[PDB]
Amino acid sequence: MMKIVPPKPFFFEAGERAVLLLHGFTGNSADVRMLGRFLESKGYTCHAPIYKGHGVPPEELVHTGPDDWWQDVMNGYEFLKNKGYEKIAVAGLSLGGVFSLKLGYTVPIEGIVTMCAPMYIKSEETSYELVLEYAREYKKREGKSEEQIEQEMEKFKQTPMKTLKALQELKADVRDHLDLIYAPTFVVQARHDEMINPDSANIIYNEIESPVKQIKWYEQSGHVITLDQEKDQLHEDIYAFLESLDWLEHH
Repeated sequence: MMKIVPPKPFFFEAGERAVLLLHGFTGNSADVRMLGRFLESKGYTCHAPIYKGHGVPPEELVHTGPDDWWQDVMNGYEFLKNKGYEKIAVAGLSLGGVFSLKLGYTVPIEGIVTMCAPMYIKSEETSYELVLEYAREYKKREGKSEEQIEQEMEKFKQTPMKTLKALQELKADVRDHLDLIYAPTFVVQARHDEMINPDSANIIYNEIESPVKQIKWYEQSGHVITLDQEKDQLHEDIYAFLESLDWLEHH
């Protein structure tokens, strides 16, 4: 057995334009680091928080939920503010996508990128499976026997996972609020998404009130689009998106 080293946030100082980067459920800042590195090379400052309960034992994760994770997201926004960045765009993977939309109708936001954010029901069973997968993998890495993983997996299944329905509640609430969003928005969806109902992206695209909005479909990617094989195209598209936004204080 072995302690597992938890993941850290990152802050890539470059220029006067700022982007908050938000990761997926059970993931961490690694989900968005390559995009961070790319945007930094184009002169964009980048902060990526970690949600509470993430990158730690699965028993610790199910003591957390979106009220906690929302607090890390808001803390990330405030972090860039306090370092002096006035205009902040936001870009999120999946769950990070949902928090980016939520940020859209809560605080001043230059632009939103939502990557494969769920809005329907496939999310509910695959979030459960994802949690089991993280758990087995974390248990393995810490070097536990198969029989001890099987024991601790059965116990994990039979103990409260209320975070899974809190997630569904977040999803519904953000969705019920989509028509409050006016900020320019880029919807990004993987065609062959086995984690969410991908029509979710039509939902987001259609129901926001943003005058400026775009949707792109990615035909060769799975759910985790930032780490899949079309990511370099995604880098470009997100960059072009940010370059098309305002970023200037008007008289």
